[PDB]
Amino acid sequence: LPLDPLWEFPRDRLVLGKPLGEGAFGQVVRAEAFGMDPARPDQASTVAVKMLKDNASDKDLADLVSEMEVMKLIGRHKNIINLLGVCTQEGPLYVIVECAAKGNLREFLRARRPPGPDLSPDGPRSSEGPLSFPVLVSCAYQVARGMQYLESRKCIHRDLAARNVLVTEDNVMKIADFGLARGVHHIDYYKKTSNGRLPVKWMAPEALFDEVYTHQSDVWSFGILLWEIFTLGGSPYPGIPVEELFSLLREGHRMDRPPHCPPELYGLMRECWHAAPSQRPTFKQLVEALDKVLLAVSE
Ligand SMILES: *C(=O)c1nc2c(cc1CN1CCN(C)CC1=O)CCCN2C(=O)Nc1cc(NCCOC)c(C#N)cn1
Repeated sequence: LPLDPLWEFPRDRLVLGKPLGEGAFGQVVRAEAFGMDPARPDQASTVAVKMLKDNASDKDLADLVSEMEVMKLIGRHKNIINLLGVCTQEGPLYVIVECAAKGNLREFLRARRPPGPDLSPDGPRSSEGPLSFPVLVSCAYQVARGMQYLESRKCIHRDLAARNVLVTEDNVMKIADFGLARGVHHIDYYKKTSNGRLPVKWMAPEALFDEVYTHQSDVWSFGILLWEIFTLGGSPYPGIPVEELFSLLREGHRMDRPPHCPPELYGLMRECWHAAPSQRPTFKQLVEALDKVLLAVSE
């Protein structure tokens, strides 16, 4: 690999720490960076490091190198996992990105579901869950903002889900893994992830049936993400096996309106799930529509 002085960071200024998980595109590892700001050489900062496994092919290297160059080109936005630096010299390939200490949005929501009535009343709010409606709207808005930026940078996140949206310490939404070479030509539509996810339930019809991805494919996926948000991490198409998902999509079946969800947002969901991709809202339109809702419920 060639030296890029613009993004190059001394590997000795990185202290790797407890792994965050591993997948087809390598492993993600939490780490501390010293002097990520060149103005303050000794200041510590908390980052995340993308790397390869011990069992990696030269294809896996090319894939990670690919993701590196993608992040170099897309630039900074508050609502995406930004590239901070890289380590390409005299050691293993480290791609240093931002950290999101609160984990992915799905787990974030599932951990903060309101207490069931089986718990005894203790305190003036003992029935008041961590998550309120305006905050849930804000999460949706932040994801839409970032996706609109990614679209303007001509980037198609072909898997957009609550699982791939990370939450910072300050409860800021950040889109992750938007530059992966996801290998769309060989998707096992039936295989379930180790945590039980069936990624096919986020795929737009033209992507699932015709292998076609556009920015409107992500708008569809964003519509599913909206469903995830207002079910507080619920699994889409509940109880429906992949085989039944196939025929239901061909009939044009859509998810019902989830409980405790206003018609304004289920409306946006159904707009994102329109058959013709040209009749789904753009990400710019989603931002504006979600903004009006957010402004309405905030005094
Ligand atoms: C940041 O590295 C970080 N991220 C996560 C956790 C902890 C930390 C760092 N950290 C903060 C303070 N605590 C007390 C100590 C500490 O180590 C733990 C929760 C989960 N984090 C996380 O998911 N970070 C994360 C993950 C990423 N990958 C997403 C896919 O997971 C494989 C990415 C990226 N990209 C960025 N951050």
